[PDB]
Amino acid sequence: FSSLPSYAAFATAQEAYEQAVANGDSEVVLKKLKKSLNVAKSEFDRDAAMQRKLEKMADQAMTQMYKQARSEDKRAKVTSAMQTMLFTMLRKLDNDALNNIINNARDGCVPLNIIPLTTAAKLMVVIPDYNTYKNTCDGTTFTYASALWEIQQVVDADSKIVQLSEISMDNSPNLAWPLIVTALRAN
Amino acid sequence: FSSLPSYAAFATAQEAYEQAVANGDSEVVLKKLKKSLNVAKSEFDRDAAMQRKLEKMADQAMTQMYKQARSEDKRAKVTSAMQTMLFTMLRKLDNDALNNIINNARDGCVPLNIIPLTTAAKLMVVIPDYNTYKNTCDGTTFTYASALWEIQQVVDADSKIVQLSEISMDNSPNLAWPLIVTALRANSAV
Amino acid sequence: SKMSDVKCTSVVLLSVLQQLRVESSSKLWAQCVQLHNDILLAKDTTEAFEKMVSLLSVLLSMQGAVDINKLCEEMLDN
Amino acid sequence: NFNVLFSTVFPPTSFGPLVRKIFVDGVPFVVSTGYHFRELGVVHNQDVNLHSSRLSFKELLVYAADPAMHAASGNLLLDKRTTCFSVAALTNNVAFQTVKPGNF
RNA sequence: GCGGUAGUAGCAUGCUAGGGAGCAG
RNA sequence: UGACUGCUCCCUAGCAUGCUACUACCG
Repeated sequence: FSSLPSYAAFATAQEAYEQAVANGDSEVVLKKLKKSLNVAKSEFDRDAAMQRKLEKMADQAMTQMYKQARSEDKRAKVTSAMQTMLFTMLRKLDNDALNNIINNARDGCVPLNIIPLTTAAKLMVVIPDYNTYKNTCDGTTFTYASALWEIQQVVDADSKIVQLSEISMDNSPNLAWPLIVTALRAN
Repeated sequence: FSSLPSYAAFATAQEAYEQAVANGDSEVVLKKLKKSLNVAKSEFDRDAAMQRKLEKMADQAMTQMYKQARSEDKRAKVTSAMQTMLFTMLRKLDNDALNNIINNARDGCVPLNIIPLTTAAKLMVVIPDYNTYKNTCDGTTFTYASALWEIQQVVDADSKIVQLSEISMDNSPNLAWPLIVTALRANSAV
Repeated sequence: SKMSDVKCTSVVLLSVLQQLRVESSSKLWAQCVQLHNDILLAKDTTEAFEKMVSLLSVLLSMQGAVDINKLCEEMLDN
Repeated sequence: NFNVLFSTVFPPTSFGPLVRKIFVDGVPFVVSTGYHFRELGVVHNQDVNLHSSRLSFKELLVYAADPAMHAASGNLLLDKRTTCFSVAALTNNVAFQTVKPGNF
């Protein structure tokens, strides 16, 4: 704390008294010098701690306000944060069935109900283009979620039944394409 | 802190004493200066301390009385709210059936569990599944508590209207099953 | 380490599903809660994975909901 | 000990608070002025006034905590989810409450 | 020459009051 | 929508006590 007038006064008094004492002198001069020195020393010493307490208190207050602002900010982005985190962990898991269904949904082939686990029960998906049908459906079997399923019904956007033999490269582009395959889980 | 009653005397004595010191007079005037200034500062000390104590005492008293006033205001508003709630719920007592069953008592006292059982106008039934449904409220009118009730509305756990034509054995697994049935007292109260 | 990862992922997935107002459909919410509670009690790491597939199918079969493709182009899921 | 054994014969709708009608500035109320315990028998209140002027704060507090008015100003309820005795429903809807998962 | 008293500053000790959090039945 | 107890840690404010220090009064 060397930026206060009290420090300047105390330093000048210290220098004057020290020089006078080192020069050598009587008792009355020493007494007068110390009576004029100690008041300035106390004046300096009070502020020397008051300033420190003020500075640390200000630092703590700024810390607390930063923490409050950050918490208020954080509690307002939870949906996006959670979605990003979930997909990061889904990457890190690295499973074949999960990767299969995520890529299928990313290209457009999403399911319509909860995927069953038993050797029975119906599953319905939507196939929006011929390329997805070429990749997944070949023959009369269906490969989805790293499993095997058996096609039993095909329905178009007009809800008319389409037989499996109908679908072909050039024979397809005269149809309502968002097909709906309903299959059951092969053993 | 600058216009205290003793401030004038203290400052005037200090100024006069320091002028005498600056006059370069003998040591007796210096001793008188020192004594007078010492006693002046000593008397200024308590005048500067007691006032500061008193101000803080007064501030504490003001704060306490303000919070007391706020507490009284809150009490008044909660009293008004409770009175309003009681007088609002009073207006649905059906004061003819209640009077009819009160007068039959031999001294005016009746169990509380039989007041809704004999004077209520509406009945609500919660049904877990279809097997329980077909044994309790099958059809459009059923009997319970020695009275006849007729159905008025049926909703599901999601609070959406459900028609009785689709509450069947085949269509049972397609409903949010905690069904709620509402009926009215027939021939009696509503 | 392959089991705690799937349990944490299941917790995050259930939180994401709850954020999308799924508990406004009692049957779907009951099924999701059952699956989530069953995953956390698993002991072997095959049943947990099939239940995880079943639970993720619920989120995937909601068209508007989220953007699978944007959330896959942010140096995220492949 | 004897009351516990003997109370299993009598109907279960005759137990609980006993209510009656009192008048406050000419309007009728319904308040509880006793109890019928399965163990302690019949108990009657000692300070009950039928006709009274406008009531104070503690009387409001006492009358707002009694289940008598709430039960008497509600609908009948028959709940088949549980086997415990049911009294009344305070609203026209049934509330379903869920529990959310944790944060990671 | 020693002690007493009156303010002022720093430090330590135990309570009361307010706020935030953790565990257990 | 958030019960009754018990224990512990952290931060601030006040009170009481003690230690040291600086001036001043008194003998």
